[PDB]
Amino acid sequence: DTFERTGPLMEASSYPAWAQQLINDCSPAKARVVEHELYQQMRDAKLSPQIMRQYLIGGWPVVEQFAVYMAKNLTKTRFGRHPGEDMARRWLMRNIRVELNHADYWVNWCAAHDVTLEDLHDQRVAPELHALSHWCWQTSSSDSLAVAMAATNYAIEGATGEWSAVVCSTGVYAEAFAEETRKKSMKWLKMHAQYDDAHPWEALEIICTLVGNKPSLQLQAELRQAVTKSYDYMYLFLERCIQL
Amino acid sequence: DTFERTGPLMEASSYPAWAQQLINDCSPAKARVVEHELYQQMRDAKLSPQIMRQYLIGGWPVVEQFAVYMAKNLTKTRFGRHPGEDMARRWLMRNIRVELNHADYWVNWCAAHDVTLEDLHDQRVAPELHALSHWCWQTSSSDSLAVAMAATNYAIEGATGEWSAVVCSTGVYAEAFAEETRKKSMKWLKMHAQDAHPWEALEIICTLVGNKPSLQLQAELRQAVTKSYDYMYLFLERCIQL
Amino acid sequence: DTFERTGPLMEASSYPAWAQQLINDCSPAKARVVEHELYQQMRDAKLSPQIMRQYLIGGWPVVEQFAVYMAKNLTKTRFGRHPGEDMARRWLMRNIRVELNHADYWVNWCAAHDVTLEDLHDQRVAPELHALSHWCWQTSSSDSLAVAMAATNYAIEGATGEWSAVVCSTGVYAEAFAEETRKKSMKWLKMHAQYDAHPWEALEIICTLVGNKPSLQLQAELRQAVTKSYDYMYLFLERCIQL
Amino acid sequence: DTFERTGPLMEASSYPAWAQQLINDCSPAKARVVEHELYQQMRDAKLSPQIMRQYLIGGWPVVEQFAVYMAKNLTKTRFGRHPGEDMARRWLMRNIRVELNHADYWVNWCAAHDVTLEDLHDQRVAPELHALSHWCWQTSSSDSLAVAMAATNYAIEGATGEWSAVVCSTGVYAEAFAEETRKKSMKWLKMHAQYDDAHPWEALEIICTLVGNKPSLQLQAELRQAVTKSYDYMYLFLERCIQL
Repeated sequence: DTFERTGPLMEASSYPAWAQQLINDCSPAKARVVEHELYQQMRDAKLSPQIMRQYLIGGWPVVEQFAVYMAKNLTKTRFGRHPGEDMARRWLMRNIRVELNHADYWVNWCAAHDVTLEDLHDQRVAPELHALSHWCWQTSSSDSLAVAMAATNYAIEGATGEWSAVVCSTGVYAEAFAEETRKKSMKWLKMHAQYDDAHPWEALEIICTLVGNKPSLQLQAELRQAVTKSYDYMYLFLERCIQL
Repeated sequence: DTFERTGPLMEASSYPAWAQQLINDCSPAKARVVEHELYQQMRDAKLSPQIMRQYLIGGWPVVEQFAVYMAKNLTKTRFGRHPGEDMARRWLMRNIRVELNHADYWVNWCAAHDVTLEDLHDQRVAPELHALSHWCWQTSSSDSLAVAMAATNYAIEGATGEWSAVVCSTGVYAEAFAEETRKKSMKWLKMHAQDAHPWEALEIICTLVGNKPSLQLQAELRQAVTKSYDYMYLFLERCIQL
Repeated sequence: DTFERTGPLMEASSYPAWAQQLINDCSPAKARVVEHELYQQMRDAKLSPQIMRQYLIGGWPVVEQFAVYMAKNLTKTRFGRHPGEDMARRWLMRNIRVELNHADYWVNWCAAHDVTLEDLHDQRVAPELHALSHWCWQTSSSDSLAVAMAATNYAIEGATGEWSAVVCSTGVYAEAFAEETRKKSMKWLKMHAQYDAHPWEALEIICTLVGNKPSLQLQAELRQAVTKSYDYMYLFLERCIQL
Repeated sequence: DTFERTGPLMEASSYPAWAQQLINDCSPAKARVVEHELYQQMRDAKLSPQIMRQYLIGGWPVVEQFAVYMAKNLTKTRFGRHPGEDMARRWLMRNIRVELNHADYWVNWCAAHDVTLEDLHDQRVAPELHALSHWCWQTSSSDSLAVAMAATNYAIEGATGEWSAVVCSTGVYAEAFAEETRKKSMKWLKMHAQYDDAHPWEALEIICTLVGNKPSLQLQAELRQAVTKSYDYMYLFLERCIQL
């Protein structure tokens, strides 16, 4: 049967029971990322420039290609075919524009840590760190619109908002930068920490409208595995950086 | 060598000599479309509802997928690789958002002529009319960024702006609609007549190819632009045959 | 419900009723192509070198990219997902190899009519003639495996076999070529006229994928895809003969 | 300038200096995979069924989609455009047919270790093991013909031939299976180990013909990074199975 949200957008209770189950099943994998030691050290301006460097260089591929993932998912949509598809169409068209200067913001954050655009092109980091980007590519290329959006717009942007909030929570990290260049350097983190917390809930609403209230157990497992894969690749990336 | 625009954006004289030559070479093919009898009849509210119906239904595939072409072209870009690529990246990201309600505007124009969304899905028109959309798909899928933009954002949107202006030029066509629904029905045409969009695309194409592109690339660019105009002309000829 | 062919491969009666209905519904569009004046003139070695030239140059894009259309279709398959998908997997992997020298054969046929490989690259022909290739591209890129194969492997290869047979039916066209270079020049036509199971295998794969009771909406897509391929062929022929 | 092979196909000395340099630079990464402890244990029929299970399930995605990677590469070719492109066109068309029963052979090997086709679909393994398949997808999708063949036909197949030979080298592993079903179970390994050791050399020749004798340092680095990434993801997969 068809899903239509009745309750408030940012309450798990407003979504179908299978979706609530998915949120609970994937919560430990999300926690591993959000509560990670790396972000706690970064927050407190105690994170080694060696780790910071690997983080900033390795993190670039997903940052650079985010709108390309979204553009690939948009090519899956058709007008007036399904209500979920029409929501996805509109939302992806709106949010591709939002990502406009995000790559430039990352380059600016990098510059504050003496990471050049040339460093971002060269990608002289452990291949392990590129796994998330390859996964984002494949899902947005070949998986269903719902599975693909669960993996990228829901899982990545959801976790990103939570850990960037952790990193900005004390103000210690920001105080470590010069007053004059602070705004420019902290821009990428401020956008993701001070951006509508509704964002992943909008994504989840679209996913549920696409799959409906009674999806197959096979589709449920595919959705659970896609979300978990994104969180797990994010955790493995963090673990690899902290190993240095 | 590298291209950098000096002169005003909407003057042919501001672009490399090969581009000016391309504009002159493709101008008769553009004229066949813009000066077409169909738009002159539509302008004067003298176009048969039979032709109008085929036009509205057949025209839907390019309208519906226009943002999908731009999305496909965006996937060809990478950050900080080339100045032309960085312009294309930004421009495509901005203009995908611009096409948000364009499909809804087309559905609204259709509704004024009793063409339903179901009619648009069914596509019970001559397959000839779908050729432009198939060309758009292929070029934006497999051709270089410059070539694909030359055929879509430059050729299609360029010609579209010119013929929609012709259609709106007298006010006769708008007066034919009911006062109550007039604004809603005329919206798609009004959005396209009211244009720097084709010129911005030329600038990107020129920054991508440079001042001295290969003769093979020049021919590919000329053929792509001509193919878009020619498919538009053949679409118009097919509609007027009914 | 699931489809399993019991009857002979090359009889319409061996397929589901909806498929038989599709064959009858698309037969007039196929006939326009196969029974076309161009092939009748070519068969009798009476076709103007001017038309022959446009034909050979314009026909190149679909010939050159036919295995690419298959390769794109193969990317839509997964192992052990569906019986129809497993048949498509195997069949496309086998038939991509079959198309190996087909482009070289076309270049050789072209040479006999003073059409160079440079001519094929330049594509100095009416843009109308490229419509089939653009359609093949889109359907093999974005349509479902069944719809895409119906438009390429079924409709194109099916019609191609029938009109190449018409062209070779008298022996007049072959006799027009020099004895010494005849075999090399006639190779592309020989490979499509003398080789007729390919479209049936494609029809079998399509019916196995969609089953015995496909939706009316899916049936209509299948019908439209097959008709579009035949109609673009017909328009290509009409454009050629106008010259 | 244009490359044309003069010397024997299976000698590094027959290829341009940059290609010889690439072979030497990627040899340690290839060695980590081929000389891996997992294959040595498997060869001697001493590998834990727990590890063997993860191996067989996790290895399935690249095996299942190998022909799809090649098919994607074939779509990048055009006839009579470049000599290297014409060689690639022919070679991919021939070798897609070769992969016909390879997935069925893997399913048969899996059956001998009580791994069902359902297990292969479910993929209830560590997400780390899927990284090679995601990389294979992305490269075959968005990288150049040369870079994607270097990563798949050259790197993956080249290493596969070498480690499958290691696994079959003693006969101990084969003797561990029942006489009656041995041929059916060992088929995937036997096909890869017995295959003309010249297949990656065929691929290396095409890559060299595509890029020429004087490719840019940027293209050389791209080729080196692609080959290394494939070997590294292979190594990480092996390390993950052996951890269990």
